[PDB]
Amino acid sequence: LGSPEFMSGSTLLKETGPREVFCGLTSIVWLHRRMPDAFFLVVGSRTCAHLIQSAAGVMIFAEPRFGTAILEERDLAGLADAHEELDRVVKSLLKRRPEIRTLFLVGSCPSEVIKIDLSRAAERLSSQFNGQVRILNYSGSGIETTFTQGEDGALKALVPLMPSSQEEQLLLAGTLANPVEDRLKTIFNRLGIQKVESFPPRESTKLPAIGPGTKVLLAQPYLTDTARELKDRGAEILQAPFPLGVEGSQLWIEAAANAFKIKKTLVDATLEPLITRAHKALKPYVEQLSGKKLFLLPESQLEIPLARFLSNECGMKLIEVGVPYLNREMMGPELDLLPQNTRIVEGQHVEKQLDRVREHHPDLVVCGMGLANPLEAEGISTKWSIEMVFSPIHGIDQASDLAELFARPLHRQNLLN
Amino acid sequence: LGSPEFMSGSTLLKETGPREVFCGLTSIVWLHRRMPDAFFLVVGSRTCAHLIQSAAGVMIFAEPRFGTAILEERDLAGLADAHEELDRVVKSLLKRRPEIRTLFLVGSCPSEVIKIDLSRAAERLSSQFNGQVRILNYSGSGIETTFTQGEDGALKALVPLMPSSQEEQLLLAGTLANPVEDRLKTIFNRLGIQKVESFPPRESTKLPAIGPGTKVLLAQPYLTDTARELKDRGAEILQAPFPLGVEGSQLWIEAAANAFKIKKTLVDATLEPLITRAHKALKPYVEQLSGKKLFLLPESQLEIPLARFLSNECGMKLIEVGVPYLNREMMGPELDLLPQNTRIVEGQHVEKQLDRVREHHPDLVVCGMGLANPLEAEGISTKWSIEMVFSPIHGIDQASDLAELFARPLHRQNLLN
Amino acid sequence: MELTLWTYEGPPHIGAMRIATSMKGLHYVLHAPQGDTYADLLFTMIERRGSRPPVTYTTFQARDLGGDTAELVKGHIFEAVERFKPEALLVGESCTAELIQDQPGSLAKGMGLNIPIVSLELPAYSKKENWGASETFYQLIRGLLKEIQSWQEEGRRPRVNLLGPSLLGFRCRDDVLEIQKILGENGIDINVIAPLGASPSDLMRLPKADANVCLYPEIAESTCLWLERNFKTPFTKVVPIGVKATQDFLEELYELLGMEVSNSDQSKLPWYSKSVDSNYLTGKRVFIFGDGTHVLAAARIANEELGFEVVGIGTYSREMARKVRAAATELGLEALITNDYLEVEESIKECAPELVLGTQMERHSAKRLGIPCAVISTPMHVQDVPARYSPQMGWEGANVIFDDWVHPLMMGLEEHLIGMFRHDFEFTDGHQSHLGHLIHWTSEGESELAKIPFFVRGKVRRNTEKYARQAGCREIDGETLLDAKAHF
Amino acid sequence: MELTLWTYEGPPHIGAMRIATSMKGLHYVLHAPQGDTYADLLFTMIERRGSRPPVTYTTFQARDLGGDTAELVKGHIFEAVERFKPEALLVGESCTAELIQDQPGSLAKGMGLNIPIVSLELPAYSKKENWGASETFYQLIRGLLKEIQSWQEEGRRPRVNLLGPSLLGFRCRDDVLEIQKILGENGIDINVIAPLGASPSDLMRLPKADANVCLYPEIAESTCLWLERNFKTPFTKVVPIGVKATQDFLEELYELLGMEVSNSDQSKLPWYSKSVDSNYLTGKRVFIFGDGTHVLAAARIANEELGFEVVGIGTYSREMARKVRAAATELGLEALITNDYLEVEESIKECAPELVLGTQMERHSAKRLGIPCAVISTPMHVQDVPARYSPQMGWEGANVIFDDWVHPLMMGLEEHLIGMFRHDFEFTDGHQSHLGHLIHWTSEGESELAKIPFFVRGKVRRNTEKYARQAGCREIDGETLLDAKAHF
Ligand code: PMR
Ligand code: PMR
Ligand code: SF4
Ligand code: SF4
Ligand SMILES: [K+]
Ligand SMILES: [K+]
Repeated sequence: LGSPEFMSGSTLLKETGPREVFCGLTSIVWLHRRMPDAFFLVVGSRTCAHLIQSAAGVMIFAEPRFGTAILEERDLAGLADAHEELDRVVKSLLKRRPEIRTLFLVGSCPSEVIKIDLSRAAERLSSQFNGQVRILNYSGSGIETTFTQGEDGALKALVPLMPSSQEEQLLLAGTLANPVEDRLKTIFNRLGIQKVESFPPRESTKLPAIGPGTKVLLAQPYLTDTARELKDRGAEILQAPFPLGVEGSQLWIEAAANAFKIKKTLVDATLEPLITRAHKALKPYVEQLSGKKLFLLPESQLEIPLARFLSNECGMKLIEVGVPYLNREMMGPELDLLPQNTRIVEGQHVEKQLDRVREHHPDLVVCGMGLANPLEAEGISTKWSIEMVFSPIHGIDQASDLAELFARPLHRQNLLN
Repeated sequence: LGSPEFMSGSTLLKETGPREVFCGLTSIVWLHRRMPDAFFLVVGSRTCAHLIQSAAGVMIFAEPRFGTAILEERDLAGLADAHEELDRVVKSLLKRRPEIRTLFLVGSCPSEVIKIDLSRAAERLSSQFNGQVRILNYSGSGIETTFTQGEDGALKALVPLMPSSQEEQLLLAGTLANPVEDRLKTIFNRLGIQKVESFPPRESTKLPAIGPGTKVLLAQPYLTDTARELKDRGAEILQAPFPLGVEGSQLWIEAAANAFKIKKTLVDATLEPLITRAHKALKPYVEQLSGKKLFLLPESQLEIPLARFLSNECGMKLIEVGVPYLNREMMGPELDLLPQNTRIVEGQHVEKQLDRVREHHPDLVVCGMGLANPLEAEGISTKWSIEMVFSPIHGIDQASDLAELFARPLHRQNLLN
Repeated sequence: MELTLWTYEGPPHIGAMRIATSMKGLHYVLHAPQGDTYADLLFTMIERRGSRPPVTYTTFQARDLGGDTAELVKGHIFEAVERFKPEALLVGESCTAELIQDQPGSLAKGMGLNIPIVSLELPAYSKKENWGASETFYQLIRGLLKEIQSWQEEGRRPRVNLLGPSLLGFRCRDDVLEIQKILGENGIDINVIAPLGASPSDLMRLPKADANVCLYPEIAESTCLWLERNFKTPFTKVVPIGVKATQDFLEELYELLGMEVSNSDQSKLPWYSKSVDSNYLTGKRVFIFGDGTHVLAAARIANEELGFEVVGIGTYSREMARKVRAAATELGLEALITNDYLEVEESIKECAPELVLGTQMERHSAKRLGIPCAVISTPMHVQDVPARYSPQMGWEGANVIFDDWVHPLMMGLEEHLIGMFRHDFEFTDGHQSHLGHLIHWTSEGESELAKIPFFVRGKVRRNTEKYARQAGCREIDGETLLDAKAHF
Repeated sequence: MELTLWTYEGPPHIGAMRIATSMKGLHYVLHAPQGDTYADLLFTMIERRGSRPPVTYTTFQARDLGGDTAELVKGHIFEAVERFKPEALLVGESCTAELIQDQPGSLAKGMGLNIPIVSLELPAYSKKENWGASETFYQLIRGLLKEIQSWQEEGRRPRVNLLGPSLLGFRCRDDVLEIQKILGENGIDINVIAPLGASPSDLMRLPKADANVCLYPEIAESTCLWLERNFKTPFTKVVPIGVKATQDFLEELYELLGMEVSNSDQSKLPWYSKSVDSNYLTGKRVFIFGDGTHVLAAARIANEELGFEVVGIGTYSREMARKVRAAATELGLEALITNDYLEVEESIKECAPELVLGTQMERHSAKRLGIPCAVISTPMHVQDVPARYSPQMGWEGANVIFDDWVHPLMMGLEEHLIGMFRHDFEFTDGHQSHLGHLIHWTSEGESELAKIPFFVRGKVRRNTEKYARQAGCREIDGETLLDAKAHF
């Protein structure tokens, strides 16, 4: 921990040391299901291969959806041409899965350290097919990306393939659950916004068009590069907090309505029943969560909006809000909503951070699954952090469900004892 | 054992005493699958109910295919009208399974002892619907029927419902496996017999017509009453051995060809390739089975044809051939094929019969599952008798499969030791 | 008459046969028609035993009804005693024999046999299997012992009888092993295990125990009560299925024996259920059914040890009714007391649970309704008489219970992914890959209903319709479904 | 490069981590990039452990590559030793760290630490997990003991070491328990169990044993060989998985100890497999795959104890290749030695077995091919680390094996009924209700092919096409299918 900085009444610290997070390769676990017509081929080692199947291999696959081109000794010794090897591997893969429409060559620590030019390989491979299979590249390496940053890489790679258009369009960027996607679209249509599309899409071949006149709402806080690339193609990136809970979702929706100049009386008549019902639904969880001390370890960059929601709407007390990365301009609107004197730590020293957890003994510690069960054995209740990336947590109507995710382990603690 | 009788060089004995066989109710286990559009409602006790589900309840049923109307104290005390009760029960059953096309009221020991007139109930119920559900009756009681005799009851009940016609027709009576049914039909069509139908059918509503000009081949040895009833409606009951193995199947097929006056050169040109291939297929099983001493306990009335096949075609030595019932006129052709001096026992004293098994110590004892495992523990190899009723054993082409059923437990004995 | 698609219990003579076969040196002459010998297969196939049941059936036919069926049973009694030479003889009737009333039991006592004779009076048209077994077990012991603190003074370890376990009982083979193991580690010896493994001679030693352990009340409660009245032997009433239940059972038995002082972590269930991969188990809706003992046990486990929400509960054991009703009341439910399979199926359908913990018969209704199921009680079939060690009782029993009751449920990651993405070509709605297998609703209303992730969709549809009725709502739409959710 | 949809083993450092975590008092400094800490979840989630692995990762980022990554690992070595104070220290690299070559191991030995230091040289691009674990286990013991008959004379019970068991090993938790139990009943004590549960101090006691028991050769064969060369300690080579194998193992160990004289019925598998409901198991076609030890074990069980016909066999353990080839030769097969999942899938597809006995990865191919599957070996996931007692070894292990390997198969009555009647509305082709879930062929030829009852239809189609090629046959018809059957 170094000298503190101060922004929006809140404290920003930075810590260096041992980290316990996922590399960006793990983005495949959710991305392969958002876009089933895509395949994710990692170029790396057996470690990378082992990572993905230790994650997703608990499920049984009739058809493979991901894989690893494992670097061999000859590759490292430069005795085999990397580009010839990639071509041969991609060749025999499309034999086993001839229905692949989009192939992602995902960079790893090994491929990025020795700098295999996967991007050019992707270009050349795309050329050799071009009517059938699109081949793209993004890095999911641990040395470069943390967890959800992998999605930022994947979406950024799709951006150049988005059709060019100057049409009216509200673009929702970031992985949404299917029913959440449909719900937000329905609401947006009630406001008079007829063109609402999602990025990423459900099919890799059907990318939304982009250009000037496209307003972009960022549903996920980890789309730094994707947002920048969307802006480079003419789209306007709306600034707003993230659609978590009533407060965040309301302002997020208002941002788009303001940009489309929708009359305030209409957006109020539309959002009012949703908000009132949400406040009603939230009550039993607030009862469970109010006054509870919360401590979040860095994982996904969801920690700041989650902390904002759990304190403002559920009445939890924040001990420490850890993030693996902090885009201050992007978290701007979110930092303004946070309660005063919030302690935010960018980076991590897991051992020292653990000491801070142990000395405080929080009511609920949001942490990874490398620390969850060990903390439980120490009599410290946890909420495994990964769940929020795999749950329908966005929108006014999902506020109570989001709160339930944190109320659940506390509730279970009571039931069992 | 009383004084012996002598027929076709073979010895016929009769034994009285404790029996170990199934009652005719057990016919439901195979009949409900031969005719899926039929339901089998037993009128009896909890014992009858327990019997059927202990048999078929190892399988999981989304939709019930059988059941029991369990007699209550009020029924026995005559305080409730049996006919009103039956009507109410059948009513609420057709509520749960409204797709039933044919309902079998199956008589049991309790219903037959106190003589509930199920037959009239079946008639009256049939009247009250008559466009939708057919309701019939047969007895499966232990006091009256043994095992496969239940099918004889069921088929006899369908006979009056068979359409009346004087058309050319070869009727195959008795449960055949679907592929066996199709195979025999294909062969019969090669001989020039264009009209070949099966009784029972695959759908209870689609019964074959009957009358003069109908030649009936009996595929099963336990259709004494059904054959008699078929004859009462004008059909000719062909006499022949039963289509087990090459010998039995050949003569069985020849019987129909002779009745239809098919030229012998045609039936020879058709059966020759089938017979030659069968002799080839039988060889490894004959090697396993030749010289082995066989002992069959009464179960199904299949024992005589099985013994005939296993001795004549597989070279087994017969110690004792037990049958629960012996229709001598019907087994006539079969008794002529049996090797001289075959010891056939009608009826049973299970304890004394067990002593005869133990004193001989046969290589293979065909017995029920109440004796199978206990005999195995005594170091006596068994072949569970029920299997032949649930296997495709009929026809020239199924000879090797039939032999395999008896070679299998002996083969396993070797593999395990 | 009573329409019965599936019967939860057999007739009472099966219970009698279960006693005779579980024991040694006890033969059973059963007056019954030809065909009732199917019962042998319960022991030779389901229990997979390498010996014939000690049962002699008279197996009368229709032709015998025109003759002397009474002489028929007398001959079989002679033969059975001569051939098998048992320590004691059970004589009884089947349902059909009960009609012709040959009084075979009293007949046996007038035949000059010099061994104890138990004449069984089992009403096949009023009572069932478990009552039959309990009655038989009771009469045999009452007959053997009728004519007829300390361990501290003797300087020996406390010794208890294990009463209840039997063939065709649920996992009795291993429950006995587990409990015997646990008692020995607690310094408590075993005196007599009965009926399973006991001879009539062993039953004579029953008063020699310091306390009676009633593992299966459906079979042995009447006996423990009789032993208490006549020999002052106290008996445990806590059945040790579940971690907490095993602890209570240990504390109870210690009191009856007068000892002082069972730790929780001796089972692995507490940690497994506490671990984070069990977080999503919280509030999963479960229906429970079976015999009284196993239902009561399962109820506490589901509610206090696993974190499930019990949404339905019942038993077919009418003798256990008041206890199941008390347990149901604590759970805020009304107990379903019935032997009617169609009523059970209906109750499951109505509360639409995510998991059914029932008998072999509940697999039928769960299959039709597409609900994950697990067997916790008889009636059972061969799958539930496994080769491996499979107790339900004690520390290890709770381990088996955790694995088996969680197994049918969709696993964590897959369940989350199906809630997120519904448009897959392989991982579709209701798919569970770990099993290795490939008044008016508006169009707007059903769309929000399809959003609901499968197994909980049933309750959602019910609650929304209940909500719509509970208000002035007509039809249903996407908003009223969200209204119903916030309402409950 | 090597296309890898599924990897049968992890990189070698996972094997090293398995040793350090299975042990106590042994820490592990791993030079690795940020993100490799996923390995912790193998122990906290799959093994469900309530403690962090004794592993300190340097977790370097891209920004660190512009700096002193060597100083980075030196700092973490200092911190780890100071904070955790272990008896001994493992120092090694991950695949990525192996590229930058910071020599962290030799660095550790130059930092003035006063505890034993094992410098791990694991080639992540040439070797895999099991080699990693075996190498780590070997170097640690070689390092600890380098500087350095009787039981009859001492008047004590023979004592053996159990070498091999580890976390992320297959059912090691219960295999150890079962074998330890069996040895004690045979009058044989346990000296040191390693690596699982052992400290570096315990490893010092390894020469004190009368014999070494090598339960998992993939992990402990190199060590037993080293212990034999240096301390004259003999070691068993028969792995006791299966009834016959356990018997041979007992006879072998007795010889090495010099004892005299294990009965077969101590397991229930022999009776269950001998009983009549196992008759139809004879000749069921099975494919076998996994690590060397479990494949060899499964092969004998399937062939000599269950009566299956092994139609395919292979391993990913290349160090076990010659033994799997010898076993395959006895079975009249060619062994598939590969780590290529696509090759395994292809081999299964080609021989079309009725049952697959493989790893977690074989479930993938069995699902796609619709073949009943069971896991017999790592790689595994959480389902195969159950709460209940689940050994594969010894008498009870064979019991578990019988239940689990027979379970995926369609049951007797249902299989017979589907061969008889194919026109049902519920019990259709390929349906298994006990799982509770609802060159040119002529038109004449395929009709006879559909007659074939499912799971054996695959082999029938192959054999008929092979038959048609083997002769002058063109097309295929109903008769040539029957000809092919009689031909084979
Ligand atoms: C690569 C290491 C690893 C291991 C050993 C597990 C085990 C495991 N992961 Mg998983 N998991 C790993 C990785 C990941 N998981 C991930 C996600 C995930 C979810 C949503 C879930 C889950 C689960 C598990 C579980 C519990 C078993 C299960 O229900 O799947 C194990 C053992 C499961 C759970 O209950 O977590 C608490 C669940 O809901 N994992 C992700 C997201 C990219 C990664 C990288
Ligand atoms: C009613 C008593 C009873 C019991 C306890 C069993 C158990 C059993 N019956 Mg079944 N079976 C019973 C009755 C019947 N069985 C019958 C048929 C049958 C067949 C074809 C088969 C079978 C089987 C069984 C089995 C073995 C488990 C199984 O695979 O189903 C048990 C425990 C099974 C087997 O392997 O038998 C050796 C098999 O192929 N039964 C029939 C024919 C009408 C009856 C009445
Ligand atoms: S990309 Fe890097 S951090 Fe991720 S699995 Fe591969 S080596 Fe490990
Ligand atoms: S019909 Fe008779 S023999 Fe059959 S189960 Fe009923 S009482 Fe028993
Ligand atoms: K009743
Ligand atoms: K390889």
